[PDB]
Amino acid sequence: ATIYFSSPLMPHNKKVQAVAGKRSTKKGVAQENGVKIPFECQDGNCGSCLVKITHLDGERIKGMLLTDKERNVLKSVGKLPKSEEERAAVRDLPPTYRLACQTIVTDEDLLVEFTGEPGGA
Amino acid sequence: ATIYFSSPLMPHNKKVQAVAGKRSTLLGVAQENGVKIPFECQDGNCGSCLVKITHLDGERIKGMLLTDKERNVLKSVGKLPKSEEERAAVRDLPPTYRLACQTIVTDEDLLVEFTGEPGGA
Amino acid sequence: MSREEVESLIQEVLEVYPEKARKDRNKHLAVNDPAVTQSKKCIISNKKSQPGLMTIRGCAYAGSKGVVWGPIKDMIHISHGPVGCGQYSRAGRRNYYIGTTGVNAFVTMNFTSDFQEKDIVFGGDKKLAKLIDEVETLFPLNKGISVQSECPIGLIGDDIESVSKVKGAELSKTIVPVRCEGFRGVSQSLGHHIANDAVRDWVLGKRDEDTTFASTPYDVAIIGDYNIGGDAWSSRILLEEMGLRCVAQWSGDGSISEIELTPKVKLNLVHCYRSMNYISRHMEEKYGIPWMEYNFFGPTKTIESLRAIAAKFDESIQKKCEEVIAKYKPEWEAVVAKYRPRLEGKRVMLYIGGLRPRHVIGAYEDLGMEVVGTGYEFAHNDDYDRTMKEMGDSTLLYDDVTGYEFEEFVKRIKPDLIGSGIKEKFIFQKMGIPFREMHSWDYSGPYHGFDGFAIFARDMDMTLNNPCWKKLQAPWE
Amino acid sequence: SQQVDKIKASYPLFLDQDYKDMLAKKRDGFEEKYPQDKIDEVFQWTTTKEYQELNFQREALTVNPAKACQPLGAVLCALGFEKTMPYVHGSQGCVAYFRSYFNRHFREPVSCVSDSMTEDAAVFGGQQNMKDGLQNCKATYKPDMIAVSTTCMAEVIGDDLNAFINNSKKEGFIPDEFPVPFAHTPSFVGSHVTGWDNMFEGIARYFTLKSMDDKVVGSNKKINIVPGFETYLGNFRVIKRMLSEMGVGYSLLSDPEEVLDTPADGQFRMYAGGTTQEEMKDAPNALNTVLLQPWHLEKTKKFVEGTWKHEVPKLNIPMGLDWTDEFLMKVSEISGQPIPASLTKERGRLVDMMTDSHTWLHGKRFALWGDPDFVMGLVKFLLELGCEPVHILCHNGNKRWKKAVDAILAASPYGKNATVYIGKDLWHLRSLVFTDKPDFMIGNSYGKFIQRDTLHKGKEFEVPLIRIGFPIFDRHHLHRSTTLGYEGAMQILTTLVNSILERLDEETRGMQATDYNHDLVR
Amino acid sequence: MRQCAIYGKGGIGKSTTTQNLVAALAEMGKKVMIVGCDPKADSTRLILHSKAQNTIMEMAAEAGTVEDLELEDVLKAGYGGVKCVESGGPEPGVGCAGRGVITAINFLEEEGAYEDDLDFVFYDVLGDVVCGGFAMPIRENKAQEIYIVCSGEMMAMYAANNISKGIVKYANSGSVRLGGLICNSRNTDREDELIIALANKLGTQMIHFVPRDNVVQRAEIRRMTVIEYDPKAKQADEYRALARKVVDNKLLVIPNPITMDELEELLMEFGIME
Amino acid sequence: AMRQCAIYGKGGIGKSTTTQNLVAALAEMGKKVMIVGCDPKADSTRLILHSKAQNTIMEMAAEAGTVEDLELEDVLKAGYGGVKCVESGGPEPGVGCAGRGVITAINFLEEEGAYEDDLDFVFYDVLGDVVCGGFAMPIRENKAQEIYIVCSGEMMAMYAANNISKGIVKYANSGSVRLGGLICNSRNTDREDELIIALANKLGTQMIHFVPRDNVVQRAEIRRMTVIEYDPKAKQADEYRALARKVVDNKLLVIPNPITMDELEELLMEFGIMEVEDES
Ligand SMILES: Nc1ncnc2c1ncn2[C@@H]1O[C@H](COP(=O)(O)OP(=O)(O)O)[C@@H](O)[C@H]1O
Ligand SMILES: Nc1ncnc2c1ncn2[C@@H]1O[C@H](COP(=O)(O)OP(=O)(O)O)[C@@H](O)[C@H]1O
Ligand code: ICS
Ligand code: CLF
Ligand code: SF4
Ligand code: FES
Ligand code: FES
Ligand SMILES: [Fe+3]
Ligand SMILES: [Mg+2]
Ligand SMILES: [Mg+2]
Repeated sequence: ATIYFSSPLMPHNKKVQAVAGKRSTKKGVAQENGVKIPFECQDGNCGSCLVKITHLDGERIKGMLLTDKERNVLKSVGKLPKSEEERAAVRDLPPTYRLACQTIVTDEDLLVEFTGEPGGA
Repeated sequence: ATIYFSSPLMPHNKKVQAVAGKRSTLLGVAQENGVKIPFECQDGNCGSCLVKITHLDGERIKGMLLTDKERNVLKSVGKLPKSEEERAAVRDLPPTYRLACQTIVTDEDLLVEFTGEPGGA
Repeated sequence: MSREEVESLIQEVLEVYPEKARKDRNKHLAVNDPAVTQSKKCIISNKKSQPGLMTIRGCAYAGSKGVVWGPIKDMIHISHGPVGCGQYSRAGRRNYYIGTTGVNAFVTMNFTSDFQEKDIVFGGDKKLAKLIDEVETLFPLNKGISVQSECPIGLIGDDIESVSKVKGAELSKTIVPVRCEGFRGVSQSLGHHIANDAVRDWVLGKRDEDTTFASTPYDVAIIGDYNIGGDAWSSRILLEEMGLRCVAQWSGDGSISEIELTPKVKLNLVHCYRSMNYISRHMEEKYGIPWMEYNFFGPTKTIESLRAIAAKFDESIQKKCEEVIAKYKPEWEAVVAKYRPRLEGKRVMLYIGGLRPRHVIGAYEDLGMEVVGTGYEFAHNDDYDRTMKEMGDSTLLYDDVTGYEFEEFVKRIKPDLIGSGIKEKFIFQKMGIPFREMHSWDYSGPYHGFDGFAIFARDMDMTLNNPCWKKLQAPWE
Repeated sequence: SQQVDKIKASYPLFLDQDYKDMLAKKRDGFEEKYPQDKIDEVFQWTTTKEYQELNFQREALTVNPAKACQPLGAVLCALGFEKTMPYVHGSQGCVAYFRSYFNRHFREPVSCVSDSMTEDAAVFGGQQNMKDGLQNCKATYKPDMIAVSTTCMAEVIGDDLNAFINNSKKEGFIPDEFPVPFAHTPSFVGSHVTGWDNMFEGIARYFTLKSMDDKVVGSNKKINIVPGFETYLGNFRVIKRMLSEMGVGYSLLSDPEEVLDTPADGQFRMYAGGTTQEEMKDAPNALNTVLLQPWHLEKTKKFVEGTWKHEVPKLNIPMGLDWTDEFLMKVSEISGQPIPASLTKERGRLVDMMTDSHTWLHGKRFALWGDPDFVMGLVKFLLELGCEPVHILCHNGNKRWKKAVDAILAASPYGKNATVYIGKDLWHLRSLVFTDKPDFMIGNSYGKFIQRDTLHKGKEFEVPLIRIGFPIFDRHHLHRSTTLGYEGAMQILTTLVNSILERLDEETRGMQATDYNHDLVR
Repeated sequence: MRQCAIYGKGGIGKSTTTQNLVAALAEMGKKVMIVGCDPKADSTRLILHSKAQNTIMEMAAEAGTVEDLELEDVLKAGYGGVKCVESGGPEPGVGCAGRGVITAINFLEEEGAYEDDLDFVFYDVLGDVVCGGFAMPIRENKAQEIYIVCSGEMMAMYAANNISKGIVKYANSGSVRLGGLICNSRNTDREDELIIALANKLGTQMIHFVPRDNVVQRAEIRRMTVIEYDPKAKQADEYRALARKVVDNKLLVIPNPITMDELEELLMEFGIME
Repeated sequence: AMRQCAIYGKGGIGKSTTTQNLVAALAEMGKKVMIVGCDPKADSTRLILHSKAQNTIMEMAAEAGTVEDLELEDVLKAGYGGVKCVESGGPEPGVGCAGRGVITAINFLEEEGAYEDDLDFVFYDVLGDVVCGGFAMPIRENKAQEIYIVCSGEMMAMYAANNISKGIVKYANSGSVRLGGLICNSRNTDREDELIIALANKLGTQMIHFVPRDNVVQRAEIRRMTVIEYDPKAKQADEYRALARKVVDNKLLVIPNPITMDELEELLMEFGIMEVEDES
């Protein structure tokens, strides 16, 4: 899995190679490579680790489970539209915005964008 | 070279492999792969092939030459800030917005975004 | 003096051109004002040359193969394409190296693909792989291969990157593809940039996961010194006498292992900003290695640079620096005492592509000479930012000067000496004006350090005060 | 450390003890150099015969070639016409390299321009470059004619010169009557001599194709001379002198000897002498046309035979005794002028020198490389001197040339040892001179390294180089030498015999060891 | 240094109304300049008297590029006070048609043609669609005041609604505001009070109501403004009245867009549409 | 040696006036210190540069292309003996995070290398009203080693002090951020000196010098200068110096003990600020 991190705080986009499916989440991949996504909780209830995910290989999109905990947090920061909530419930396809501490790396190429601010602006 | 094409007109982002430095430009790679960037001239003056290019591997950004014809068209479309013009003139670093018919593929990973509209909104 | 005279001279020189050429060339000629900090409003640089005006610029292939990659001695450099490009650049630049040519060093050799018509029509990738195989059996002691591409390589659409990857994986060899086609870029500067990018992307990050190298708090790396006539060796002896350890040399007398050992080094000493600022910035951003620009042209600049370098270490290095300065003081004092009275007051015009016009101004001023004209074929606006302070008021500044422009400027100004390349030497010698080659040092040198300052003073006195310059006119005429 | 009274340049300053210690420390610490014994073993391996079979086997890698590309010859040909600017359509690096090359060989200014084609022209072609460059050059340097060549970039692009120049004239960039001859000179075909041939044919066709109606062969009672790619001014001078002493009207077409040798008198002359446009226009009126270097003038021969209706004689290069005799005989037959007594006396003097130097020359082994006509003339002269050319190399020779040279070597007992190599470079020649040691090499400055290599094996394996050909960079003013004619033959003879004598003097100079043969009289 | 823009559907006399307006302002000691943003370059012919002013886009392509273009070659003062620039546009189907306006407006700032002697700057901008370089005055805050030239016909009122919608979008970003409505009359009934009804519902004001005349037809052949031809004409005084209210207009409002039915209901009551 | 400090508190209590006066005292003892204004309104460098509201990094990065193109000298000015001054600024109200400027400015200072070796103190003045966002970033990313909370006798300022101590203890394990003390700025209210002493004892920290109010502060502010320079011989000048000596001599950096809202109410009635409260 190839992950491209992107942020206005980062002078250059960083490209990393990651192992898919690890129990350590995208939060794990970011922390080994020194990517400063704000992580301000250990229970997954804040919105601080909100990131925007783009699947660069649009054909190789993997079905996943949107956990009820992540779904409610994404709604608490106004980052889960109703159409994307229905797509996850019916088609099991990931939404545009994810929580990095709750996102499992899949075997594809991803672009991860964050602003350095917690979810909810 | 890996190129990721992205557009709201495209249901899925398309990933292609391209040979770097070909006489055929980004317009060649797009046309061979069925990516519908609007091409409306053969002299490189219309500006309809405007695309937004993101270097995903920020460490692997290659120095290039911004020709006077592409530069002037980008000003006429308005997609050339004064800082990017100075960056290209002094550091030979590509601007964010490019003309696909005049863009030479380099040995890196690129994200190419277009709206299906000609340059100049 | 005579700033208005200089402006009028520029105006009357520009009259021969058509409207487009005149309008563009007006932006590239200036009268120096040392109070200016931003050159770009005053003068323009790094633009395309006007067609059919006899520019002195080269191509990106010259800036990459001939400048950056060529001096590396234990690597084999392949001129991919037709034969001319490799033939004309063979051993034309004096980058000094220690080795046995053809066995473990290959600097003065010409390896080429020698493209024919069928290569152009069908491609040269299979030929490239076969050539790589042939090189390894013929030269088993080479420590790496670089493929410098010429114009048809990019013009016909060959994939040298994939060939390099496959062959390097197969043979466990470092194969660096350089897309330095001559039509890319307006001058050699983009060749410098492309070569630096190739170094960064295929060479620099190889000894990243190893730590077997035993480092030292006094570790430095010389960056952008190509050992022209032995300059880098004089600079190295001056640095080592100061108490530092020089790990790398880019790229005169340079080795691939020295390039790979540059991440370990504590400090980067960059002699040429134009050709190797890119890799210095990359190393600073990645490995945290600071870098600084120094000048070893003439005693004043040499002492200033030595003190500035010593200021970056502890007090023992400063004491050793004072020791070195005290040791070398009488030598250059004697050199000045011998040669300054012969050279005092003479006026010199310069035209070298980047850094060096500004770099040698101090050495000339150390002998009582003054630089009326300074000029660059390929420098960017930052180089002009750096050179405006070092040039006197109301002096001429030129960028990408044409042959006609330079001839007219020299005719009006009438300097006592001109320093430029081989393509102007015989033009200005037939005009009765002494000329020194400022690229190759006229097959002399080195000019760096005090040892080089002695030779520089001797050479300037030799050429300027030569009897043949009074024999130019026939007695009956 | 320097002494102000005796200042030392790089040699021998870097032989000082401190510099030696510095270099040793650098090599030991950071270079990771191979063991010296390993380097010596690999060098000795490169000397041997199994290495020569590997070196001969290669079909792709070229190491140290002995040829240049076509636009160099095109520029040299264009320089031989009066008030003409060579113009190369393509990238500027080509022109910079051409000018540097010719500046280093001739030590003279070389004027040439490009249209500086870049990525813009790489994508959209270079027509605007052509228009702007033609107008700019005509306005700035004021030539009477502009001769257009092409680089490899233009040929791959497929930019065509005729349409570009016609559009330049039609759109008012240059006057419609301004002469702009052109030629296509791809660097991936042939070599520099091919470019010379292409440029000459382009100019001749430009000036003598649309008016053949009023041309009568022999009406001006002159003979056209086409020298070809020539880098010796003495050759132009000797051809002119030999034809002038014979009372023969002649027209030297594309002679650059004036612009390549201009006086230093306080002013710079961009143009000097050259073939006039009137001489080119009147060329088909000549009795005949002779080609001094036939083996790289083939398209020119086709044009002259099929358009000017000239019966071009089958002559070799006027090198040596026999071929100079044949050239003078053909000129006498064509022009109806007898050979004067001065030429007979000069030939007798050459024969006198040959008989005087014959004892040293007899049986010397020579390895030589160069352009086809020059190489074959040199081989012929070596055969006439009793010398043995054992290694004959021509990187830009074809199979017909090889057949002709083999036929030449067959008609003499001194060519039994001789073998002919085509398409081989100077690494092949290094292998040849290692495994089959000759007495001397004859070639350009690039052979100086081969000598170096031989000296590394030992003094008894050293093969000295003799500098005849192009380019010569490490010696001064050798471009004023004459290779053609009796004068050229005697200059070559003097060089050869004195090189042999100098080598013998160096070998027999050791006191009480070899100086019993250090003879005053030789 | 007030800069205004004339926006409206093509064929509603906007180019002539801007030129007669400009001619009306030149006499009263005011130096103004007209910038023609309409693709067809007929917006300065009555001032310059020229057959067809060479556009910036036209002469930039022939001279290589816009850098090789001189201001004295693009800016002609056919009338001494009045300055006329024609932006021009690309050929149909070749890129965005409004990109000629971006090049010309940027070129004029670069050369400083807005310096020290301009009282009014007028932009005659295509109003059929507001996008690309045509929306550039409103988007870039180039024209603070906007006047819409409309008509009794439904498409003109629809065009006026669209421009107001675009002004609202850029109200926060820029000072640009609707300055008023200009009603150009075709010989139909119940027009002036119809557009007054439109303005009253937009929160803006009517400025004037220029009626159709035959004096303008005589001026067309002359390639001259009515003011310079016949300053005693009833239309020529009408244009002075419209000009004088433009200078002395003070209220500039953020418009209120009008829906499809509400615009439609205005047409049905007046009988313009059944 | 690179002693990084931060000053927190409610908006409008006097953080900027206390910080600039403290910093002016430190330079008087020959200490090279730097002020980084992390307050959105960006007025924490008025009395050091004397000019005006200092140009912020947000404004300079916006007028230029981006942050890396912006110059270090352009935003980091020298005043009052060269004490370096920088202002983070903030984004447009209602757009993004109001603390985004703090995240941007600290990253720019680190990348350039403005944290040079010969600096003794670095002070951050940050609005403490909300802890979250870029205002918590100095605590979260270990930017500030010690924190001093300006507090008054008001209920809000006391509540804000408890909120900031809650932030410190959350990030105490991951970094060296600790509580240095509390500064009591006087509104001249009765029985506030002991109230802030009591709160500091409840929190488990000391109390830094208490600052009585006076109109000499406004006198130096209308001329745009620190009180210590405007009068060096005033008692407030020595009082600001006394606060600075205790800051340098401070060594009790503790992990606070945040108290419950009802405890704040109970401790307010015992000093007469809050009237005793009965549910019925
Ligand atoms: N005030 C007016 N009175 C009478 N006729 C007018 C008036 N204004 C414009 N016209 C006519 O309306 C037509 C539209 O003119 P023009 O401005 O060129 O079109 P557009 O509004 O599309 O630019 C012109 O032919 C002109 O004769
Ligand atoms: N020590 C003091 N004595 C008297 N007034 C003060 C003192 N410190 C600050 N002030 C006043 O309090 C007001 C607000 O203080 P300020 O420093 O702006 O608060 P903030 O902490 O929000 O920056 C200022 O107008 C100032 O005059
Ligand atoms: S590399 Fe460059 S043209 Fe920096 S291409 Fe050129 S041996 Fe010059 S002014 Mo020849 S940027 Fe070196 C140069 Fe300077 S070859 Fe030498 S002298 S200091
Ligand atoms: S700009 Fe540079 S030096 Fe020029 S070709 Fe291009 S890479 Fe090379 Fe070599 S072969 Fe001859 S000289 Fe050229 S025309 Fe074809
Ligand atoms: S994190 Fe705090 S400062 Fe940022 S937007 Fe949310 S409430 Fe505002
Ligand atoms: S760190 Fe709190 S939800 Fe991820
Ligand atoms: S297709 Fe017209 S500018 Fe690229
Ligand atoms: Fe000469
Ligand atoms: Mg109109
Ligand atoms: Mg404040």
